[PDB]
Amino acid sequence: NVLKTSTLIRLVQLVVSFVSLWLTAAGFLHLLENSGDPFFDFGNAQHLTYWECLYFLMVTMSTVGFGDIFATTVLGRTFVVIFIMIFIGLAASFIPEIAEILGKRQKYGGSYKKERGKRHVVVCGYITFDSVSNFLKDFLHKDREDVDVEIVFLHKGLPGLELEGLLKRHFTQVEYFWGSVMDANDLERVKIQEADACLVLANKYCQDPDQED
Amino acid sequence: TFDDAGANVPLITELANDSNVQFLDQDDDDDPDTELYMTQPFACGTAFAVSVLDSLMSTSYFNDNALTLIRTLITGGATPELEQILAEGAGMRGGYCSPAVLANRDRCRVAQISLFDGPLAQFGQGGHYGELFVYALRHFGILCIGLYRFRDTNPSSKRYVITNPPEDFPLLPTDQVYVLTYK
Ligand SMILES: [Ca+2]
Repeated sequence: NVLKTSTLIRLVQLVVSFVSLWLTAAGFLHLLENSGDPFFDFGNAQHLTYWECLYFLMVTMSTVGFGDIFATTVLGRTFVVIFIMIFIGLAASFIPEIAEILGKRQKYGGSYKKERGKRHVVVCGYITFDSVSNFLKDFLHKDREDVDVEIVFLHKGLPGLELEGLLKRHFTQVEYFWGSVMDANDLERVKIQEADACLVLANKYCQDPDQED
Repeated sequence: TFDDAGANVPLITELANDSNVQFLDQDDDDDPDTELYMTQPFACGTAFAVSVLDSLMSTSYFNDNALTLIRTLITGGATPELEQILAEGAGMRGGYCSPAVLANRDRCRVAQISLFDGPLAQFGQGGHYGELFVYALRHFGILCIGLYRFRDTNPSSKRYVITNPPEDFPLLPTDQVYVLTYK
């Protein structure tokens, strides 16, 4: 019971059921080519290594097919024809679905680190490129006093490309974290006790002002 | 504020989502890893949520009469005859009744008795639960089934439940005792 998450069991099930079957088929193809065909008194034979069979099955599973290594026993060939019909069918799930699951990780996990000299403020609620840019443009404006406050965004979603760009431009005094102020763990991630203030922004253009309040 | 109060008024809150229990109270170190029954508001009895009933399915299969014991305590005595009478669609009928039936006007209730003053006070000053149990059942026909104690001693008003404490468990003069009593 070490694999807690549904996605982790799924992946590990996908990975291991791909490493098995691949290793297994390499052994079966290696047997069929190195034995030769029984129909031809084992005279028709081809001395592959097991590693050349692993390689050959990867270049056929991927449908690349160089043909630098290729099957030559009739049984072998057959097995390749059967194997292609299986592993085109296993293009449903496997490589695309493991890439999906392995990509669904959280980019903006982790914690703020509080220096002793710096102050910070935590900003949450409605966070978007337009609201953040309107906020930053006034909060860090040149006419404002030369205070050195860091701004920590906390929001329950992935930032859009233009917001990642804005955050990159200000990365010297701005941070963003995935999470919600509804969760006491996320309040610790952003070190809210040491924060100087917390700002809650509102979606002024929401479908119902009373639900936003 | 109620000057001629506040956090001293007794409350119970029916929660719809157990994890919102965090917000009912302060000085309580909230953590969403913690299942509802361990949280301070539930231990104080100020927070109820429907999830704590979900084991009653098991208890029925394994001991039907233990659910009928629950049903008779918590309803105050809603017998199968009353839900038959209600299913007839007339609503609760009733009027002055035979002394006969009135006999059932004596049932065990759960109740709270304080050990601050009164005959049992003695056990309060240093005694141990055990003694009380015995003295009570013996002299008053009263079972003691637990304590409701102040969480803070030395200063908030919050108290917590203690189901059936050990025989050698020390009492305080501020404790309240849950009891089953016939009068
Ligand atoms: Ca709390």
